[PDB]
Amino acid sequence: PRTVMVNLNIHYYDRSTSPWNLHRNEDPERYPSVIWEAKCRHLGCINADGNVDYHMNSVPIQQEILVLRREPPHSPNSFRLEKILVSVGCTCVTPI
Amino acid sequence: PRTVMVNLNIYDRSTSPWNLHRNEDPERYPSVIWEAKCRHLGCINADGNVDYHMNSVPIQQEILVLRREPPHSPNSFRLEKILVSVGCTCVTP
Ligand SMILES: C[C@H]1NC(=O)[C@H](Cc2ccc(NC(=O)[C@@H](NC(=O)Cc3ccccc3)C3CCCCC3)cc2)NC(=O)CC2(CCCC2)CC(=O)N[C@H](C(=O)O)CCCCNC1=O
Repeated sequence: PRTVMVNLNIHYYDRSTSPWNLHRNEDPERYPSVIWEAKCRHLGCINADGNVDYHMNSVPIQQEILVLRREPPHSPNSFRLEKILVSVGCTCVTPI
Repeated sequence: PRTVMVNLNIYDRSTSPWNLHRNEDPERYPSVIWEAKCRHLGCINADGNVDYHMNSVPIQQEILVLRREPPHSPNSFRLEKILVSVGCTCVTP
């Protein structure tokens, strides 16, 4: 394995045609504990007229992203990096 | 001040489409970060052309990153916080 020391002390989108809100997920077995991800606010995208148009799709932009899982489980001071997927926002796409 | 141990062993149809810019810092983990850059200023018509009645804007986000301490160090870092462009959405002015 590849062990390193890390020190833990450290160093508007409403206009969108595919707007979104944030939802909460807590896991006290990883850092950061509490993660907010984007859930699209509608299924279609917004018109110049201001109506939802279901011939277009709001879809979540899914990013790959690293976190620390306690290893062993329930450890204050030792971890691995795990790779997870997280919604950072939504964009409007042309369907199939 | 508090030190821990870490094992390092782990679309294109958008009206506001984006690209990939590469960002590489030898003093960083990870050293390779792929940022987003919007391809256009405006967004894509039903006609498949670009009109400037809407705007393409990046989605900025704060992330944590490993900065070598001391510098040039193979096995010792501290957390550092940066902005990164992580996608592009179409927005109304
Ligand atoms: C929007 C919402 N915030 C969230 O939910 C998101 C969730 C998030 C989770 C994980 C990450 N991953 C990383 O950064 C990791 N990097 C990478 O993968 C590197 C990378 C980059 C690009 C491409 C590939 C890979 C690092 C890797 C090393 C281990 C640590 C994590 C990012 C975001 N961000 C927060 O919580 C804020 C942060 C995390 C970013 C800096 C500060 C934690 C904090 O100090 N949060 C503050 C706190 O604790 O008080 C503020 C909390 C309230 C605000 N929260 C909110 O409103």
